[PDB]
Amino acid sequence: EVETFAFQAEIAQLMSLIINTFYSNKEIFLRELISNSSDALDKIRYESLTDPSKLDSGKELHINLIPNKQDRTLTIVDTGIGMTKADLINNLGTIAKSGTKAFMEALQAGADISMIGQFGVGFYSAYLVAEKVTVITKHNDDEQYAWESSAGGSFTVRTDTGEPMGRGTKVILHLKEDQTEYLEERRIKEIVKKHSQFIGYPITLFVEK
Ligand SMILES: Cc1ccc(F)cc1C(N)=O
Repeated sequence: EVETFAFQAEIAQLMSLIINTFYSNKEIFLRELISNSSDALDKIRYESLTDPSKLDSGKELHINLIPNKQDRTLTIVDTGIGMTKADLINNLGTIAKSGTKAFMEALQAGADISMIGQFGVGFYSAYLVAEKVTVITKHNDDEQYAWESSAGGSFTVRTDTGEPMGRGTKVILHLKEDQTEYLEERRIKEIVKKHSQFIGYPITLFVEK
């Protein structure tokens, strides 16, 4: 059972701008997704300070980067607070409408796309490198869900019957054919060292056979 939703017009406009604007510095998508994972990990950590049972779904707080050249996917996994179904539908827990408005004004006022994270909509930078994004998520207060979009104005939400996650979020980037450099170990290592060297959670880059 799959539900299909329209993006709000402003979010569709943001995604088309990200997809259609010529901009070579695409690597910042990974910084933005790792920063989102760090924010989600901070949230479950804070909740656990006064209620340790919040970590019954998993005590480890970490970020995994999983490249798969056979599937042409880069997956960013975190054990953060996750997202409810309502969060997913509401632009993946962001204030994306007002964030997009602030971002697009900054662009005609001298800012550039690499600054997207300052406006709370860094998730959508995934579409710099991905033709399709799948988000698997599990929040303590809801069931496991799969969000997915290939842009084009719509996204889907369904209950996820896949591998149980415990708690957190998995962002699966189905990479564009010409963006496979982001599956190479040395390229991922370089980006993490350049942009994410001070993230306060272990970032583990998985290797492939
Ligand atoms: C350069 C760029 C790419 C994508 C985007 F969404 C915005 C911009 C910008 N800085 O105007």
